[PDB]
Amino acid sequence: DIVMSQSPSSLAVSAGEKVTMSCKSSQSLLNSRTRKNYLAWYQQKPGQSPKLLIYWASTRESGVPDRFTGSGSGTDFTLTISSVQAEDLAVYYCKQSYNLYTFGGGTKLEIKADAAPTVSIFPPSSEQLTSGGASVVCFLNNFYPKDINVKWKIDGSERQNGVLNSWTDQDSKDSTYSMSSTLTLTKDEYERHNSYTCEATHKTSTSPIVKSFNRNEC
Amino acid sequence: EVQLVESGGGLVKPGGSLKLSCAASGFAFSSYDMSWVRQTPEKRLEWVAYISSGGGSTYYPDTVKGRFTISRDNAKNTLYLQMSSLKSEDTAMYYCARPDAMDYWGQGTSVTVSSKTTAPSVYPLAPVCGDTTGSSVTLGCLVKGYFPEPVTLTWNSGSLSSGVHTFPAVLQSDLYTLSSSVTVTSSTWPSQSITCNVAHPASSTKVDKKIEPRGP
Amino acid sequence: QGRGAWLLMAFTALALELTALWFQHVMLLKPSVLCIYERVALFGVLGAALIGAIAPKTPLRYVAMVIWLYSAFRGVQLTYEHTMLQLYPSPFATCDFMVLPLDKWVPQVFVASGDCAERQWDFLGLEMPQWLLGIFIAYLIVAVLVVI
Repeated sequence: DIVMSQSPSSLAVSAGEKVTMSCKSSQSLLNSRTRKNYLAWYQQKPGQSPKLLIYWASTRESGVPDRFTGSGSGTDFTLTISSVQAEDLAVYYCKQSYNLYTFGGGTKLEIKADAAPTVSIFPPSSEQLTSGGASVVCFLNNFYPKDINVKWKIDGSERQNGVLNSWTDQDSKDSTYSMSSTLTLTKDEYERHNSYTCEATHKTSTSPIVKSFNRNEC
Repeated sequence: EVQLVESGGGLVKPGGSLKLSCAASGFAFSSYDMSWVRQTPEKRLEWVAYISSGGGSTYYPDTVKGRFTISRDNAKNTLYLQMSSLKSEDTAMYYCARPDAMDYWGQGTSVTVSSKTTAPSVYPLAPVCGDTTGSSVTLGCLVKGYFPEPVTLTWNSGSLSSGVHTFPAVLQSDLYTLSSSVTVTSSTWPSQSITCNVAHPASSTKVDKKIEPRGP
Repeated sequence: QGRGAWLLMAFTALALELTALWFQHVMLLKPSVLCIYERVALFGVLGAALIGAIAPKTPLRYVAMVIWLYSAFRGVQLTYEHTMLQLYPSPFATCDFMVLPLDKWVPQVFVASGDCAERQWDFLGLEMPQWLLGIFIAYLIVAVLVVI
């Protein structure tokens, strides 16, 4: 078929800049009759259906801000977004519709000042326990940049086997990561100690933000 | 104004079968054409089927030609994709799209192809049992030991939507496990109720968990 | 509303529509393609005028109007998609057959062996495989207007 191939995989930019990623197709996309370049650009927000952005190659679609622009012609298309708002976190896909429908691989436009991670610890839930297991989690909301070494503490003695995380893909309104580590024990091994906590180390200052609780009551 | 809601598909075994319907609503249905796009686990985007306005012609990539069938019924306004001889390649999210250049896209039905469904366990996450009031109280919801992806976690029937994080399920063993934080003013919690709704489609599971404080 | 009036319209179309075969060759066009299916609309409407032509009076066979109406409209629907297929071509660059001819006299009036929408540049004043939408609108628009 035709092969669409975009470069680069990813772009960073500080909120309000010009970005011009590129889409190149294996086959020319021009008709003899009418300069009609039969390529579309679709933007797709994190966990959303793609949205139509530009068709034909140049022409924008109902409620596309002038800032997204489509240049290109033949085998060589380029999408250009001036004044990058925060709600422009997306992968941008090009599609050919000259002979069947093919897509590019995608270009992730992730946004670029730091902020302090906001930890909060959460004990097992009664029922989880009375159903034969015990899991302890703490969320690290609204931090930036990505890098954060979160360390669990059992009163002070620090074990690791069974501590599985996940970073949200960068927020679109506030444009900053999050995270969530889960320490997952057996029902009975949980009351081995009393005090529990977790710490960040995130580089707003490497003064490891701590948030704690202690078993007994809960 | 113009809507599409595809649905009806979770897990199916290799060689298997299963039919999805895009419930179309809010445009001159019988006049447009319809298409069926899936998105792979790599986040890749493959076009899958195309039916003409009046069900006349259909088209398919060679990769599903033979195994796939794009019907429509402008009586009941539905589009259909009837999947047969199911390859584990077919494993993807399934969008229903509209062309004039896909201008109104659905939302997806995830469809996975593999060989063991598992209803998700849903535990509510109440904060420290200490009365220690901060200011912006965050509560959680925890979802554990399920197959397959995805789930659908909603705070208060979709009404609690502003100020919540839902972290990418992980692949310990062959069960996925996923967490959910939601911040909110201390004024708006304990007094006012806040519950976690979880929907496993690939198993039919409408588990509701109300977030309770911590009595002894 | 007479033999002349009906014969003029039947002639004008047999003539205007037969010319279709002329110049085809120097034009460096040749392939009717879908057009054969549409050529039919000419004998559909001409058929009615030429058959009803017997005389649009004593003969009550006025039905000629409905069949004229039908073929004029039927022509628009098939020609329109053809017009659309240019100002809007489809993803199937490929041609059909990849997913009642014959006659004692000569098959010439109809043909399809050649190629697809390819070079076709026409360049003749203002195209022509689309002017036909207006011309059929005229017969249809004459037909609707007489029977309103």
